[PDB]
Amino acid sequence: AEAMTLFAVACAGLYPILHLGRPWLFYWLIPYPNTHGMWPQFRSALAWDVFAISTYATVSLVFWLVGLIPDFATLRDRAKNIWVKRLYGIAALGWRGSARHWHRYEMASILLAGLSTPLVVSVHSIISLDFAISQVPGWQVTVFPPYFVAGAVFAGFAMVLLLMIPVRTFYGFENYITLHHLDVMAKVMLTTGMIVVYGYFMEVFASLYSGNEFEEYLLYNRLFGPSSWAYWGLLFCNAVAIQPLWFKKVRQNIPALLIISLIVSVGMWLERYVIIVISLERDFLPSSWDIYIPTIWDWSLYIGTFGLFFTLLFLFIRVLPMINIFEMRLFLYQETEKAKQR
Amino acid sequence: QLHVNVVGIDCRYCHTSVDQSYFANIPATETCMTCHSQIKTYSPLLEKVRESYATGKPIEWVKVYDLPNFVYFNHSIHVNKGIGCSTCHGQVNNMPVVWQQQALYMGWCLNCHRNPELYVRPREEVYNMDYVPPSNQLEIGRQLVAEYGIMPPDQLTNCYVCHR
Amino acid sequence: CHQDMYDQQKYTTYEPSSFFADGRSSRPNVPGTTPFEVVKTDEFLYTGLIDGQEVDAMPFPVTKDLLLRGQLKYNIYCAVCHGEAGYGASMVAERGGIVPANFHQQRLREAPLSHFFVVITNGVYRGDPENGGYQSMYGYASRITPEDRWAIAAYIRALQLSQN
Amino acid sequence: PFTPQPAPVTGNTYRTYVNDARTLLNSYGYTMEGKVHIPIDRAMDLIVERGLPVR
Amino acid sequence: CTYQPRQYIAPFDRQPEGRVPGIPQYFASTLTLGGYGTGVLVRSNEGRPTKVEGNPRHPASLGGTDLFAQAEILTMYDPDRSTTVLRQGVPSTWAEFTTTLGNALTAARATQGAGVRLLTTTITSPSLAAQIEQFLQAYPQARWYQYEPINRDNVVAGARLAFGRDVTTRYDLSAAQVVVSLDADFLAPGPGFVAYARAFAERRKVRKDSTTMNRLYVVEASPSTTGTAADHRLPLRADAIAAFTGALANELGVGGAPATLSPKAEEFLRAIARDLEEHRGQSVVIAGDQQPPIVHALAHLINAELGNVGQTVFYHEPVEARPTNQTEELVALVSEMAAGRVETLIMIGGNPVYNAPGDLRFADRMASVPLTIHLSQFVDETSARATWHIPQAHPLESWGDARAFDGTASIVQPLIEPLYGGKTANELLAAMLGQPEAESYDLVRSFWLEQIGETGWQVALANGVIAETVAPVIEPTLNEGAIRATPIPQPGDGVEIVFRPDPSLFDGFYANNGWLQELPRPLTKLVWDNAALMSPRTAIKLLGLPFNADRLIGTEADDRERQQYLEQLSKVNGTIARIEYRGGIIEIPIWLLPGHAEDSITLNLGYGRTHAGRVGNNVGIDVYPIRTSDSPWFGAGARVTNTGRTYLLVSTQDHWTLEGRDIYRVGEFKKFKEDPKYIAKEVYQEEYGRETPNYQSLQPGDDYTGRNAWGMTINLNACIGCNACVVACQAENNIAVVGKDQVSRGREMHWIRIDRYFAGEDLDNPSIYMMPVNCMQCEKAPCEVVCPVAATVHDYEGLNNMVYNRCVGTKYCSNNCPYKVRRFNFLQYSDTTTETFKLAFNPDVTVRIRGVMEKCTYCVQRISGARIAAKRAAVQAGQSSYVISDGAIQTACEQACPTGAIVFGDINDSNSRVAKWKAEGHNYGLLGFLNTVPRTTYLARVRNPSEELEK
Ligand code: HEC
Ligand code: HEC
Ligand code: HEC
Ligand code: HEC
Ligand code: HEC
Ligand code: HEC
Ligand code: SF4
Ligand code: SF4
Ligand code: F3S
Ligand SMILES: [Mg+2]
Repeated sequence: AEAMTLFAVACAGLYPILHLGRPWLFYWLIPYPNTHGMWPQFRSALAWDVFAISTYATVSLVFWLVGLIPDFATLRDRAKNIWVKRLYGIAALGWRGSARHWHRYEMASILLAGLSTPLVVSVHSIISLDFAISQVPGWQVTVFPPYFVAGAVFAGFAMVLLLMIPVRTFYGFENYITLHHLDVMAKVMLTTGMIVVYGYFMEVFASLYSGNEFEEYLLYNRLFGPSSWAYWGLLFCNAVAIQPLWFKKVRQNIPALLIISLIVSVGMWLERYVIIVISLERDFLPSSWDIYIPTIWDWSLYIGTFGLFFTLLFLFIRVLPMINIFEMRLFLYQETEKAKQR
Repeated sequence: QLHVNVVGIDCRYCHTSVDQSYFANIPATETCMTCHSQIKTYSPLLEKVRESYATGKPIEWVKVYDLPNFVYFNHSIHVNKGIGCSTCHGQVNNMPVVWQQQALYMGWCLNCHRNPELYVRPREEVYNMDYVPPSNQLEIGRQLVAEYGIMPPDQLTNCYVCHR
Repeated sequence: CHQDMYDQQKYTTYEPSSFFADGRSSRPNVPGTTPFEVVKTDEFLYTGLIDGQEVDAMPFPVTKDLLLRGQLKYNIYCAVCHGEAGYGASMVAERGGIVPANFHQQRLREAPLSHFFVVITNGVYRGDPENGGYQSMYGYASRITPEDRWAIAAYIRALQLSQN
Repeated sequence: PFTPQPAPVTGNTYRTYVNDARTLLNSYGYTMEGKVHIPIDRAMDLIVERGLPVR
Repeated sequence: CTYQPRQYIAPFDRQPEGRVPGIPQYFASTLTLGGYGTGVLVRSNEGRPTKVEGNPRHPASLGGTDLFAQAEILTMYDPDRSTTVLRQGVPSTWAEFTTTLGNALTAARATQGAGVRLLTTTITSPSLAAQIEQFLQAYPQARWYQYEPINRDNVVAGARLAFGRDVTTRYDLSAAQVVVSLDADFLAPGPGFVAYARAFAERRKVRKDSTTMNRLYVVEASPSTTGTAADHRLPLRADAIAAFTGALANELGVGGAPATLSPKAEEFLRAIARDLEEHRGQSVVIAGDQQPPIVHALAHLINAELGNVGQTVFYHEPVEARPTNQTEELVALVSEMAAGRVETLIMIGGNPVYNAPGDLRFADRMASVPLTIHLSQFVDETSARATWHIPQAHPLESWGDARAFDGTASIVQPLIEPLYGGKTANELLAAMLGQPEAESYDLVRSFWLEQIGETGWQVALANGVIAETVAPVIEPTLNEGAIRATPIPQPGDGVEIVFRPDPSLFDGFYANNGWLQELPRPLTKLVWDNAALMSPRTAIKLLGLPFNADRLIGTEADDRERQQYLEQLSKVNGTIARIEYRGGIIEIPIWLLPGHAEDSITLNLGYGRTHAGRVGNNVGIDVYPIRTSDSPWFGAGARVTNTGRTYLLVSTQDHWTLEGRDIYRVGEFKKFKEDPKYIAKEVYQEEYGRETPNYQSLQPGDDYTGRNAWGMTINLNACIGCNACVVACQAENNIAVVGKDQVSRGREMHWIRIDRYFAGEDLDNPSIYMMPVNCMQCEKAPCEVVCPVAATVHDYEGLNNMVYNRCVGTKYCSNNCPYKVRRFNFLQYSDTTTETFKLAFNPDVTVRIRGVMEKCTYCVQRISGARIAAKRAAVQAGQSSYVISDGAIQTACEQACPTGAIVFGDINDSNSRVAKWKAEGHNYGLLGFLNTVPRTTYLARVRNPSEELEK
C-alpha cells in the first residue's frame, strides 16, 4: 500500500509540472529566494497543491523508509552476497532490533500515522479544492472535499485489489493475505462507494433544489448533453456495479471481485471526467461553449504513466519485500497470543 | 572619460532623447562628425566612424545595460521626476569603457519604486557626475517626493507599471 | 537562463534588421512627409528666409521661459566649442584646432537673428566647386527642433547683449 | 569581475574654461571695449524687455 | 553561459529630422476599399507603419475606421507581396519594362490607338483620373474600362434612369427618424460606412435625456450587419425587393406598381408605409447596389415624395470621376478581346482573371492579347496569366490621392519608402504617358500644387482633408414617367443565390490577409473558409435533411425545446451541397443561418483563390466562376442537391442561442422613456422576485476612491457586428493568427470577441444580437484568486494585470474567469521567423511566447503612455498632481469602432463620458450574480419598434 502510494505519487506529481507548457518554471510555484522579490500567491489552490503534493510525497516516503528499516535489517542478515549485505546494511542503518529501539519504533510509527491520517484527507481535499474554490457551477460544490476523499479511497482500493490479487496468487502469499483480507477490503471499498454514490445524489439534489439556471443546465448537459455518455457510464460503473459487493459470496468470488474492481477504476476515472471536463464544456456564456475531444497524446501520456507506475512497482517487488516481515511476525505473535488467552 | 570629464559635452548632446522618450537616443554618426571631420580625421581609431557617414551602415554598438524587452523602461519620467544618471549608471563621466554598474533586477528597480526618497535629487538630472547625495537624504528625499508628485509604492510596484 | 521573451521577435527602437539594406530597422524620414497637425505653412518658422534674405526678426515674441529654454539648449549643444560666455575659447577648441568664431565680434552683432537660425540649421560652408574646401559646424537640424533653434538665437542675442 | 578602477585623468579639463565663463556670465566686469558685462538673468531680463523683433 | 546574448544596437547615419527616437509619430493618409478612400491616421513607429487609426478630420472616418483599413497593416507586411518586375514570371527590371513599353507605345502611335486598352478599378484619384485623361487624349481610340466585382453600377444606373445624369446620393442619417433599407448595407463596410454608422448610432445611443430615437427597417435576403441593428427586419428574397419597393411606391402614392407578398411581408410593407408619410423629411429610403437600377430609381422617387431630398438625402456631383456601368464595360472588353481587336491591355489592380464573372471566360480571352500589363501588388492569378507584371506599391508606402464618398480628395502619404520595389499607378500612367522615371511624389505634387497651391498642399498634408474641394450639391429633376416606364422585375422562379461581398475579405483582395481570414465572419462566426448560407427551412426543403424547421416555431412557453432543436439543427453544417447555376457548379458546404430569407442562398465572393500567398492559398470555395455577368448579384435558378461528403466548417461560437440567461438585455424605447431602469427590473423580478438585487459579497476588494479607475462602456444599441474592433485590438496588441486547425480545436486568439445570439420567437425569423466581449476587468476577479504564481493581479488603477513573463501556464485562470475571455498560447502562435511579420509587431506590447495567457489589458500600452505623459507634463509644470485627461486614452478597439459603442475612460471622475454612461439606468454588468464587479459594463439594447409589427 505504501509502495503504490509512492508510485502513484510519482505518477501524479509529474502532471502539475507537465500540464504547464512552461514546465521549467515549476519552481516559481515554490516560495524560493529570488532576485525578483516575488512570491507564490498562496491563496490559489494550485499554490496549496504544490505544498500539498510535496508534503504528501515526503511523508509517504518517510513512512515507507521507517516501515522498511527493520525489513532492511532482516534482508541484510540473509543476503549471502557480501556486497549486498552492506547495501541493505546502510539501508537498515544497522537497525539492531531491540527494546528502547522498538519503543521509539512503535511510538514514532503510531505518531506518524497520526500525522499522515489527517494529512492525506487534507491533500485530497486540496485536490478537490482546486475545483471547489473555483466559480464554475459543477466545481463550486461544498460536498467536494469529503466526496473527493471518498472517491480517492474508492479508486485506490480498486487499484490495491487489481494489483494484489496477482500478488496473492502468483507469489505464494495465500497464508499472509487470506480470503478474509479481500472480504474486508471489499467491505471498505463498499463503504466508500456508498459515500461516493451519496455525493452523486448530493450533486443531483444541488442541481434540482436550486432555482439557478446554471446548476439545472449542468444536470441537463450531464444527463442529455454531448458528453453525457460519461455520466451514464458513471452511474452504470460507480453506482450499479457496487451493489454486488453487499453480498458475501460476491466478495469472496475472486474473478468477480477483480472485474468489479476494474469497473471501479474505470468509472472513477469517468467521475473525474464528469467533474472536470463536462463542467468546463458548458459555462455561463453560451458563446463560450465548446466540446472537448482528447487527442492521441492524452492517451499516450496516460498509458505512459501506467508504464512508469508498473516499472517502479516491478523494481519494488524485485529488490525489496512486498509484505512487512516484521509486523507479520508481530501479527503472528498477536494471533498466537489471542489463541493463548482465548 | 575623455569626452565628458575632459572634453566636456553634456549627455543630452549625444543622448538627445533622454527627457522626451523612453529611449535615450543612441548617438548617430553625424553626432561624431560635427567634431571628427576636423578634430583628427584620418586617424586609425575612427575608421569605423568614417566608414559610416559615407556608406549608410550603422556603427554596430554593443548594448551595455540590457533589459529583457518586456520590461519597458521609460527614461523621460525618470529624469523628469528628479532621478539623475549615476544613480542608475554610475559615474559614466569617468568611464573609459562603460561597464554595467549593477544588475538590472526587480530588486533594484522595486527598491527605488518602494523607497524613492533615498535616490531622488532636486532636479539637475542631467548634471555631470560631480553630484553627491547629502546627509539629509531622508528629509530632502521626502520633500522632493512630495514636491514632484512621486506616487505611493502601491502604484509604482504594480505589474503593468513596467511589464506590458 | 530560460530566455523566453528576453529578446523578442519584434523590432525595438534601434534593433538591427537583416531585412532592410543598411542594417537599421528604424527607417529614415520619407521626403516630403509631415506628421498629423504639423505643418510647414509658415516659412519663417522653419527656415530663416522669407524673401530669400536675412530678416532680423522672430516668428514668436520672446518670453523669459523661451529665453531659458534657449539657454539650456545653448548649454547642451552650442556651448561646447563656443564657450558658456560665447567667446569660442572652450576645450574642444584647444585639442584639435577647430578655431570656432566668437559671438561678440562686430560681424555677428550686425548680423541678423535669421542668420543665426540658418547657421543652426545648415552649418556653415561647403567644399568650394574649385580648389576644394571643408565643412565646419555641420548643422544641428536633426537634434534641435526649429522653435528651440530660434530660442538658441534669442539666447545668442542675450549673450551678445550680455558682453557688450 | 570587481568594480573597475577608472584611471584618474590628467591634463587640462573642460571645467577650467567652464567655470571661467560661468564667472564671466554673472558678476559684472569689464573687457577690451565693452562698457560693462551685463550679467545673464539681468541681460536676459533686459533683452526680453526691449524685446526681439517679431516677424 | 551568459544571461542574454550581446544585443548589438544600430544608430543612424543621418538622423531623421523631426522625430525623437522612441516616440511614435502619426501621419495622415487615405485607404480605399472600392476606390472610395477613408482618411486614416497611421502610426509611424520608427518610420514604418504599425497601426491604422481613424483620421478624425475626414469624412467616412469620424474617429473610427472599418476593418479593411485596420488590416491594411498586415496587407502591407504580407511576405508574399510582389518583389520584382516579372516579364513572363522570370524577374526583370523597370528599365527593361520601360523600353518594351516604349516599343509598344510607338507600335500604336502610328494609328490613333485602336489597340491599346486599360482596365482599372473605380478610380477616385483626381491625379490618376487626370493622367488617364491625358492618355486618352494622346490615344483617342483607347478606352478606360474600369471594373471591380464589388462595384456601384446600380446606384449610378438608377441615377441615369431617375435624373438623366450621373449623381451620387449622400444620406445624412443624423437627421433621420425612419430609415428604410431595401436590401441596403450602409451598416456594412463600403462607401461611407463609418460616417453612416456614426450618424445612425449617434441617433441610436439613448439616455434619460434623449427624447428621440430613430427606427430602422431593413428588407433583405442575406442577414447582414444592417440586418441586426434594425427594430424590424423582414427576410424577403432578393428577387422580391424590386416588388417590395414597387409596393412601397404604390402605398406611398407615387407612380409604382402593385405587388403580391406573404402576409408578414405585406403587413410589414403597410407598417413601413405608415412610418413613412408620418416622417416627411425625417425619413430615408436606402437601396443597396445588389438591387436592380429600378430599385434605386424608385428609391429616388420615394425620397422626392417624402421631402427627403435636400434635408436628409443630398444629391451630389459624381465623385467617381467618369462613372459607367462597369459590368457593361466588362462585357464590352471581353467581346473586344474575343474579336481579337485588343492589342495592349493594361491592368491596375483588380484581379480581373479571378474577379470576373465566369460566364465571360476571361482568362481564355486574356491569352488572345499579345502584350498585357499588370500592376498587381501581389503575384496574383492574373499576373500569372499576363505578361510584364509590375509590383504595385502599397498605399502605406505610396504617394497619391483618393476621393471619399463626399469627394474630399485626401492625399495618400507614404510612411515608408516602398519596400519591395514599389511602382504606383501614377508612375505607371506617367510611364505610359511617355516620360520614364517620374516618381509618385513629383506627379501628385505637380497635380495638386497649382490646383490648391503649395501653401494649401502643406495643410492638405498636415490635416488629412483638403479644405477647398468637395462634391458640390446638385438638384436634378426627377423623371416620374421614365421610372414608371420600366418593368420593375417580378420575383420567383425557384431557389435563388444571392452573391455577397465577404464581410472580412471584401472582393478577395484581402484573402492573403492573415488577420481577416482568422477574424470571424459577422452573423456566422465562420473563419478560414467559405460556406453557402441557408435558412433552416431552406436546407430542410432542399438538402433532404430529416428535420422539421417547425419545432423552431413557438413562444417562450416552449423556448428551451426550440433552442435545443436549433442545436440539433447544427451538425448538419458542413454538408457539401451540389448546386447548379446557369452552367456553373460550385459544390460548396452549407452553413445554417436562422435569419436568412427562405429559398435564398448566400454565396460569399472572395474565396477560392489559387495564387494568394501562404495565407489563403486555397482557402474557401470559389463563387466567381459560376457568377453571371447579366445579373451579377442574384439569380433565380438553382438546383441544390445533396452530395454527402461533410466538410469541416469551423466556427468560433458553435452555440447559437443564449440558453435562457441574462446576457443580452433588450428593452423598448417607450417604457425606457417612461422608466429607464425597467430593463433590469423585469429581469430581476423573474429571477429573484425583487426589483433590485442584493448581491452580498464576502470579499472586500479595494475602494478606488481618489484614483483614476479605467472602465469600458459598450452600447448594445450602437454595436452592429462591424468586427473592426476585433481587428483593431488584434493589430494594436500583436495577437497572433492561428490557422484553421487551431480554431477547429477551439484555440483562436482574440482578446475581444463578438457574441451573436439569434434569440427570438419562431427561431427562423429571429432577433440577432451582437455583443462585444473583452475582459470585464473584474474588481473582485475570479481569475486572479486562482493563478498560483500571482501573475494576474490588480493594480492601483483597478485593471487586471496579466504578466506574460510570470505565467507558467496553469490555465486555471482560464477555467475560473466566468466570461472565458482569457486566451492561451497553446503552441508557438507568434510568427517567430517571417521578418515582414516581425516588422508589423507594435513594440510597445510584448509578443507572447508559447505557454502564457492572453486577454485584453484595457490596452494598457496606451494607459501607461498617457500616464507617463501626464506625470511628465505635471512635473514639468511642477503641479505635483498628475491629472490625466478624459480623451487622453482612447483604446484601439474604441478608436476604431465606427458606431462609437465602445466608450473608455476614468469612472471615478464624474465628468468623463464613461462615468456618465455608467450612471444611466440601463447600464448593467455581465453576470452580476458572480460578485466580480465588472469595469466593462454594457448598456442594454433599447429598441424602438413600431405600433404595427409589435403592438
Ligand atoms: C549651437 C547649435 C551653435 C550655434 C548657435 C553656433 N555654433 Fe558654431 N562655430 C563652429 C566653428 C568651427 C565656427 C567658425 C566657422 C564656421 O562654422 O564656418 C563657428 C562659428 C559660428 C557662427 C558664425 C557663422 C559661421 O561662419 O558659421 C555662428 C553664428 C555659430 N558658430 C553659432 C563650431 C561649432 C561647434 C563645434 C562642433 C559647435 C557645437 C557649434 N559651433 C555650435 C554652435
Ligand atoms: C566634439 C564635441 C566631439 C564629438 C561629439 C565626438 N568626439 Fe571624439 N573626441 C573629440 C575631441 C576634441 C577629442 C580629444 C582630442 C583628440 O582628438 O584626441 C576626442 C577624442 C576622441 C577620440 C580620439 C581622437 C579623435 O579623433 O577625436 C576618439 C576615437 C573619439 N573621441 C571617439 C568618438 C566617437 C566614436 C564619437 C561619436 C559618438 C565622438 N568621439 C564624438 C571630439 C569629439
Ligand atoms: C529609482 C532610482 C528608480 C529606478 C531604479 C526605477 N524607477 Fe521608474 N521611476 C521612479 C519614480 C520615482 C517614477 C515616477 C513616480 C510616479 O509618480 O509614478 C518612475 C517612473 C517610472 C515609470 C512610470 C510609471 C508610473 O509612474 O506610473 C515606470 C513604468 C518606470 N519608471 C519604469 C521603470 C523600470 C522598468 C525600472 C527598472 C529599470 C525603473 N523604473 C526603475 C524611480 C525609479
Ligand atoms: C519594474 C519596476 C518592474 C516591476 C513592477 C515588475 N517587474 Fe518583474 N522584472 C523587472 C525587472 C527589472 C526584472 C529583472 C529581469 C531579471 O530577470 O533580472 C524583472 C524580473 C521579473 C521576472 C523574471 C523574468 C523571467 O525570468 O522571465 C518575472 C517573472 C517578474 N519580474 C514578475 C513580475 C511580476 C509578477 C510583477 C508584478 C507584481 C513584476 N515583475 C513587476 C521589472 C519589473
Ligand atoms: C535610472 C533607472 C536610469 C537613469 C537615471 C538613466 N538611465 Fe539610461 N539606462 C537605464 C536602463 C535600464 C538602460 C537600458 C534600457 C533597457 O531597457 O535596458 C539605460 C540605458 C541607457 C541608454 C541605452 C538605451 C536605452 O535606454 O534604451 C542610454 C543611451 C542612456 N541610458 C543614457 C542615459 C543618460 C544620458 C542618462 C542621464 C540623464 C541616463 N541614461 C540615465 C537606466 C537609467
Ligand atoms: C559623443 C558624446 C557623448 C556624450 C556626451 C555622452 N555619451 Fe553616452 N554614449 C555615446 C555613444 C557613442 C554611445 C554608444 C556607445 C556605447 O555603448 O558606449 C553612448 C552610450 C552610452 C551608454 C551605453 C548604454 C548602452 O547600453 O549601450 C552609457 C551608459 C552612456 N552613454 C551614458 C552617458 C551619460 C550618462 C552621459 C551624460 C554625462 C553620456 N553618455 C554622454 C556618446 C556620448
Ligand atoms: S465592437 Fe466596435 S467595431 Fe465591432 S461592431 Fe461593435 S461598435 Fe462596431
Ligand atoms: S473574465 Fe475578465 S474580468 Fe473576469 S477575471 Fe478574467 S479578465 Fe478579469
Ligand atoms: S492561472 Fe496563472 S499560471 Fe498562468 S495560465 Fe493563468 S496566469
Ligand atoms: Mg536582450
